[PDB]
Amino acid sequence: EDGVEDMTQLEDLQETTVLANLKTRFERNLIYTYIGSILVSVNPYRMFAIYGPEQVQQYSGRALGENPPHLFAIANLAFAKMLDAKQNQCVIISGESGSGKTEATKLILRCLAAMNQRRDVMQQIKILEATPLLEAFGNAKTVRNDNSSRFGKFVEIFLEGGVICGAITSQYLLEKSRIVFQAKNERNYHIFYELLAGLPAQLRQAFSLQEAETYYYLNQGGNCEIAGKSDADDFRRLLAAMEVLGFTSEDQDSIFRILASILHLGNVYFEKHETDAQEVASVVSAREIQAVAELLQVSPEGLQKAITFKVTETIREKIFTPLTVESAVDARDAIAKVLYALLFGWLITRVNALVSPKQDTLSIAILDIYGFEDLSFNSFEQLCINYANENLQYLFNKIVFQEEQEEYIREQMDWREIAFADNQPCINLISLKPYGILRILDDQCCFPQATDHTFLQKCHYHHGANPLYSKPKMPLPEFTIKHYAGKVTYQVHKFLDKNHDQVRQDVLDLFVHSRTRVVAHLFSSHAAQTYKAHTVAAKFQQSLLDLVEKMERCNPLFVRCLKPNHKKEPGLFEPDVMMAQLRYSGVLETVRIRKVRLPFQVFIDRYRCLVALKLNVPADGDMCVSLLSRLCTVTPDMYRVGISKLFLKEHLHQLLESMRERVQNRA
Amino acid sequence: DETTALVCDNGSGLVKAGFAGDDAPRAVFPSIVGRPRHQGVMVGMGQKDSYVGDEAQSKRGILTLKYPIEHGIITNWDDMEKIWHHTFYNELRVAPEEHPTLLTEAPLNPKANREKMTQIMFETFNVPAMYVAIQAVLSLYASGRTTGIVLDSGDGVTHNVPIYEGYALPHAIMRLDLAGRDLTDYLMKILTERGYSFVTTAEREIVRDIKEKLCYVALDFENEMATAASSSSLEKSYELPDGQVITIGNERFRCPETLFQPSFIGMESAGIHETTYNSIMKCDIDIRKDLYANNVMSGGTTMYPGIADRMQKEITALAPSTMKIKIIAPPERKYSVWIGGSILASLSTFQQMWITKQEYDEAGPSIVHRKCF
Amino acid sequence: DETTALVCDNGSGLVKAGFAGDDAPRAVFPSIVGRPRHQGVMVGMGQKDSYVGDEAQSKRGILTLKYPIEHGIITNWDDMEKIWHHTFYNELRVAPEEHPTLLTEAPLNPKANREKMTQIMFETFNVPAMYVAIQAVLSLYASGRTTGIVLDSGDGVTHNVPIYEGYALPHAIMRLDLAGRDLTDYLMKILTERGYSFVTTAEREIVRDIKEKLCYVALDFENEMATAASSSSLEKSYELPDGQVITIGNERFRCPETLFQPSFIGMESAGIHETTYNSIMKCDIDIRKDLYANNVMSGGTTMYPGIADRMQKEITALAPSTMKIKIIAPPERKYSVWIGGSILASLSTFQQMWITKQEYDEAGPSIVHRKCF
Amino acid sequence: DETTALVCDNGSGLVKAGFAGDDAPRAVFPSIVGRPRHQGVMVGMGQKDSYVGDEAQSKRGILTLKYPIEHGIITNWDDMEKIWHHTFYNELRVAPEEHPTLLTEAPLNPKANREKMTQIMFETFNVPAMYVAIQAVLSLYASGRTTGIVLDSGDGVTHNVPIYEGYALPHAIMRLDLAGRDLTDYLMKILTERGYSFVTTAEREIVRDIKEKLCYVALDFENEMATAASSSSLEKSYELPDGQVITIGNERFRCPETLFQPSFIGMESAGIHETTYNSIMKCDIDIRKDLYANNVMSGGTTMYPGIADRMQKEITALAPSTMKIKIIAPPERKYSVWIGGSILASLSTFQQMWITKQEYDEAGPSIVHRKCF
Ligand SMILES: Nc1ncnc2c1ncn2[C@@H]1O[C@H](COP(=O)(O)OP(=O)(O)O)[C@@H](O)[C@H]1O
Ligand SMILES: Nc1ncnc2c1ncn2[C@@H]1O[C@H](COP(=O)(O)OP(=O)(O)O)[C@@H](O)[C@H]1O
Ligand SMILES: Nc1ncnc2c1ncn2[C@@H]1O[C@H](COP(=O)(O)OP(=O)(O)O)[C@@H](O)[C@H]1O
Ligand SMILES: [Mg+2]
Ligand SMILES: [Mg+2]
Ligand SMILES: [Mg+2]
Repeated sequence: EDGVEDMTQLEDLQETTVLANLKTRFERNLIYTYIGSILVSVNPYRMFAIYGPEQVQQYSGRALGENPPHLFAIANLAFAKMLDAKQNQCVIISGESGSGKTEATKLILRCLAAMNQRRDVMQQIKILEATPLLEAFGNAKTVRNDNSSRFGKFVEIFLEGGVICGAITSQYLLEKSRIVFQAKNERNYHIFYELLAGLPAQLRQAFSLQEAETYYYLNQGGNCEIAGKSDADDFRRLLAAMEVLGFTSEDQDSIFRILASILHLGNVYFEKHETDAQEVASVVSAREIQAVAELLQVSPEGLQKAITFKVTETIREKIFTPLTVESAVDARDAIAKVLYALLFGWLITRVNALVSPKQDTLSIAILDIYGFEDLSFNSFEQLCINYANENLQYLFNKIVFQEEQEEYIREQMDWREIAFADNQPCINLISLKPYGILRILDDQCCFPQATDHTFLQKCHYHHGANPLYSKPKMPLPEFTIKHYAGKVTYQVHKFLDKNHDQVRQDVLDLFVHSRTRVVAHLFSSHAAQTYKAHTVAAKFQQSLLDLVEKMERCNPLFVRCLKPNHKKEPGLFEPDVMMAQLRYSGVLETVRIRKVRLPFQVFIDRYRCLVALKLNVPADGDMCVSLLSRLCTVTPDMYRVGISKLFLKEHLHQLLESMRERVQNRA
Repeated sequence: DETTALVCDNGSGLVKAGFAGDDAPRAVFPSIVGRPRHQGVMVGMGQKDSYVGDEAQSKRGILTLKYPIEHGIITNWDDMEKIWHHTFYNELRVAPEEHPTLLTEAPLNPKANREKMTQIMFETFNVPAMYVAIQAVLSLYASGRTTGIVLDSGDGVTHNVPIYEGYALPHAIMRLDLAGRDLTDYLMKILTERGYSFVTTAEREIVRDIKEKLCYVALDFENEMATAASSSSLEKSYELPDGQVITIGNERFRCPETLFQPSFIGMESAGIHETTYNSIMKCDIDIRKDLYANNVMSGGTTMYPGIADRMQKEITALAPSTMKIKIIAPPERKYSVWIGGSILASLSTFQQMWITKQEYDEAGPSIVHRKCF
Repeated sequence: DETTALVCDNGSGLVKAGFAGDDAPRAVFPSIVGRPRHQGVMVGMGQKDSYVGDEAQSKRGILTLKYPIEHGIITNWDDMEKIWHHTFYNELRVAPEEHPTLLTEAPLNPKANREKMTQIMFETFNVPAMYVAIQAVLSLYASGRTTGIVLDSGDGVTHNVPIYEGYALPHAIMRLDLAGRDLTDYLMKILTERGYSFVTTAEREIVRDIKEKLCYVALDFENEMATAASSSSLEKSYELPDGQVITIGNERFRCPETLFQPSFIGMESAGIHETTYNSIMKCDIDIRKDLYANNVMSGGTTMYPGIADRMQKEITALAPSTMKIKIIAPPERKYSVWIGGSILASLSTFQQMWITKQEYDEAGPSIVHRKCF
Repeated sequence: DETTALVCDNGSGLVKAGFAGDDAPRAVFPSIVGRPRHQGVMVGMGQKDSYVGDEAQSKRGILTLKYPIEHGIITNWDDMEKIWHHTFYNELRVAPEEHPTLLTEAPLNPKANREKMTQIMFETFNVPAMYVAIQAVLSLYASGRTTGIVLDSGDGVTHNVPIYEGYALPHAIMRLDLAGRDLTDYLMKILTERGYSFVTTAEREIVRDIKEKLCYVALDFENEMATAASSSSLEKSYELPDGQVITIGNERFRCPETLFQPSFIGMESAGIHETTYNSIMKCDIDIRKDLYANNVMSGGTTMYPGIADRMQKEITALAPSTMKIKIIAPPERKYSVWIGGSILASLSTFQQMWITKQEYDEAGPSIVHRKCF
């Protein structure tokens, strides 16, 4: 009974105190803790009783009092808020990969399905079977994790007075640059390797596929095999899931054709041929171009022109302008990225249509979002990741400050306006329209002779006076941004090459007039839906804005999954790892926002020996608190007094401790 | 918030308009205003007092066609307003009072032209912002370079602008009042030698079409003339609107020759090659080598077949043999000014260079002289 | 503990920087700061307000080049700070706050120059220690001698320092404000006789390159002039950056002749040979014989072909025939000051001669007058 | 016996010729040669292939005018011979084979120019004697002084020559290739801002007349510009040859401002005031006080109203307040070089300084380098 559940009730909340309480809870096999209404879950790498109907009925409704912390408390709290406000709510499960967000989402899905409908569980069966497809199409091996989700899964459970209707799955913040570029010791998405490993032989002969080491889009990492993963078994399980999800053989064949077309398009090279006034890129071998055309049922000459030419087309003429080698490379990569994005969108749309709902009056949203990323070598993808995490931390801080204001109002006090410095300056530093870092990057992507060095110089010039922005001393190609989780250094090496994602109308027109129905349908839908977003950063910002716009019509609930040890040892813990996880998860932002509360009895009973010898007053209250206050000659503006709590402790705590130790120095 | 800027490259002969960020102009039409010159006899037919653009060329045979711009200077300020109104409303189908507008102008025009464009934009069309750019800088923007000398040639003027690493040398800027319109007039004059008479303004358009379709630049003039005189293999036929067929021989390459020999039309100026060489030689000795290899050609008058070959030959003859001469003539150089303006107007850093309505209200029409260039 | 000292031989024309113990300077670049003098027209191009070193010569044709040092005196104290910052951070890639720095200065400079260098080193760059040395002593250190008279000639000043067995005679120290920069100016002046006009500061660099590549010292001036006038076998060609070819004849040896006849540039001073002889004759009669055979030449201006032969001839003509005259001109005399500074800064016994930060804090910037020399 | 010498001050723009001992030049006419550029259709009209001087300006509208001299260097040696023949025969009506001739030249010209003038005088016109003088020395001769610094400015070059008690300091002689012709070109360029187009060489003369009649030098540039912008009291009208009337405002004082700010025409050089101060500071410290009070201005470009006041103001700002600054601008300074040459050529002691025909025959054209200056 030494541990505590809610750290909000504590009188002195410091990083050391939070770490000590968390490790005390973890040593007693108590995983879940409370920060106000914010849950914290440490992954134990061990099977724990986080299930069972008896837990469901124990947490059913408001009959428990939330004395023990659990995810079922978050679930039934969201349900109660929905039934009270007649409005939707969302639960945001953040944290690093492998920290336990996935099974947290599955347990939430099971709990809601058990407590809402309790008559039919077909919705949860239909939405669980789509998980392997999304995991295969949206995860990749990084230098920090062997299976990391590179996107944000948005599952929306629709409810009608306790009746579970169909669910809608959505994707957000997908990493577009991983399809064509991978760093050292990391791979592409798992789907390509699974396809190349577990495909039947005659399919491979029909698609002219080979081992993954030959392809340029996969061999960049240098380690195409994961030690501890079986690609064939996962690929067969994916086939089983598609068969369960109604995907016929023709649809699977079309998907494999599209993926093989992307892989073959990744293997096209160009040569610098000499023209009368320029250098023109020409395809080395036409075998790959013809293979892509055959797999996609498009014209080979049309594809070669869409790769090696630029079209300026007005009403009365159409001019073809030859491209350079770099421009052709960018065009090919943009085509590959748009093909992959359209395929993923089609898969998710079909999955949603399979379990399509009927009405739309109430809904519960579950977001499985990746968290802060601070590696050794740090680049554009992690910059976008940290920008998204900053925008989520904005809402996290808003919720924390709302809880602080509610605590201040609930106590019988004259509620003052509490100061609070949000992380808006970081968001403005990264993506403000005039001179934001991403805006400078977008401008440099069309400027005549821009390179990475010029972009770095522009950033240094425009943000040299920003307190959050920091320059290296020596002329190193990097810059440092002071995030909420600390200083992060970004290495500008291929920022311009990773941002070129422009697809012109000629490519869309070529792909619409295909001899296969699915590709033509996808590109017709894309053309109908399509916009001044010609770069990866602009599309990422638009997607993040859409995600945020989907998430102000509700009061979010946050679940922060942590990691006790990088070796996945069930029980071993480290203090530095806990500090790093607390910094990255934004838990310490609550401590930063707090700066300080103490019951009136505690200091009266403690510091009674500072003014008098032994002042044991029999009647306690606010009057004796004020007496002990101005007997110490302290200005009333630096502290506040109420009934018992909310006694501000900015600097009086230090001087009180100093006076206490001075008094105790003699005896 | 997301107010897309408008790029309007109103030249002497063509209007090139569109939205910033696009790859091509949305509206391209002749910069003419026509008025009836005959007698209307049917009741209700003849209620239109003006035709602008393509509708002025559909009715070409009953109208008097007039150009509001000669040699890059707007001389008729009501026809220009009509053309701008047409561009904004009937062509782009956009409301100008909610879109910043980017306009272009020749480097060495009178200041009253720029001030009047600013006043018309801010008082008649009520645009929220404005900027006036130089066409050669936009040509470099479209060409993807920061160093080079640009030879822009529309149909009003021909000018040279040498730029090095984004720095312009204003003292080396040249200007010629010899361009496509003078070529059309000279072709009209020399077509009378075979008995073809084109007099009215409606036949000027036919002569312009003949010049666009058949004329070319000869690599060397004297041997080309000797070949044309000694045979008949250089003759081509053209069909007039009413079915008559005309034939032209040496007039095919004699018309564009006035770009290199302005003496044909009675001008004392030097050819475009000598003008470019003189502009290069007015720059620093450390800039000349880079400029020699970055000769960027822009405009519709540079679209003649074989013009780049002769420009390279002439510059090589003039410049020392040590230097390397390159003539950059992209296939889309007819729209390079508009493409560069579209690239420039879409930049996020450019949003601080607009002339806002408040600045105009504070400083009068003279703000454009210090805000632009 | 193992804090390697920095040796910075910042001359009037070149900066020679490196680490103590090395055999050659790590960074050698011109001591110039350039600023744009033209109009920037492209958005984003023109955000740099200064260019230092080699990047100031890459952009030579749009910049105004200025030297922070004339005749060994720092006249611009902000450009000098820019140059030192460049040297420490962009060139050597080292943090100055953890490396002792050794600097050089001409023997007879104003004291404010040395005090200001001390203040800048100890307050702006926060070096832990400092020393200011005399360039001729470092030349002797590099030459491996303790006795000899040094004729150092960079492009700011020319000075003579006679040293015997490690003891300097300060009363015999000479100084001339005639060096490479004056030679460049005189060559620029006399190149106008053939019609070549070099005016701007960017053409000063071209003239300097011409002087370095083609100029030489004649053994005897009058017969050399007679030979050059009576034939054309002494003429050489030079190619300008834009391809033009210039030819120079007697200007090849007339330019370095002003070192022995300062009257060509309107100075009343004596030649370098007479200055060296006068400096020798101001020493003790028992020192002269050893000095006559230890004439050490240092600096870039001493790199002309045939300069040592003429110096020996002139000194032999002046000195008595009994003495033996030796002119020591090592092939690496362009870096002798830096080599000597590197040798001196790496000595273990020298660690007690640094000006530490504590001594500066105690005694102000005037500590350098008693700690150094 | 009594063979009167001829003084020919052939400048870049004007020829000033006459007889020694006279008080004014006998013949003054432009130094131009014109050739027809149109087609002659009448029989017998068009038999003249060249027009020199005033007859080239009477026929200005059908001729191409060319100058044989730019920046004080004769670039066309046949047009120069035509001009000299005109001067000797049609203007002075004298036979050159019996009169010594005195010619002038800029201080820092190429030697080939002087040698070629000597050869032409001694071989084509068969003069009995010859001398080539420096124009600033003749300006001092005309001013009646032996000590002073001369700022001569024609329309080719601007040079400074400091002379003290009849002794010249050649190392302090300055030279600028910025003069009246560049002012005419800059005025032609800036006249396009009001819509006035002057292109041909015949309109260059009209622009030159406008510059001579209306342009002036402002005492201070910024407040003058503010006054011109805030009112319309500084505008004057000019009538063109065909009756059209033009009006110019701030262009009246913006044109001569390039003498003090050469950056307007894209030159890195310093103004005439800073050039004069630099030339003074290159002289001995005991000469500067006398030079400060003897600033002699000569040439046609120094004829602007208010130029002397601004020169005095600028020199006073530059020079120490202790010194007394005097600018000597005689009303006849447009002919001071010729007056000084006439005074010098009439001296009896000067008869021993001529280059006789025998000396030329003995020593070739190179005698002029040792006989003159
Ligand atoms: N293919 C062509 N060949 C020759 N001349 C052309 C061609 N295309 C256009 N032109 C000429 O160029 C002129 C228009 O070019 P443009 O650059 O649009 O002028 P502006 O910019 O002044 O409107 C017209 O006179 C037209 O006749
Ligand atoms: N090979 C050479 N021949 C003639 N002059 C040279 C040569 N090398 C360098 N110089 C001249 O010497 C001067 C630079 O010498 P340096 O000793 O580096 O000067 P400082 O020490 O004052 O910087 C320059 O003016 C340069 O022109
Ligand atoms: N009153 C004047 N005001 C301004 N400029 C003048 C005046 N008189 C002559 N000039 C200019 O001076 C130049 C001619 O002066 P001059 O000394 O005769 O030249 P040069 O000696 O080189 O022939 C011409 O360019 C002319 O325009
Ligand atoms: Mg145009
Ligand atoms: Mg030196
Ligand atoms: Mg003169």
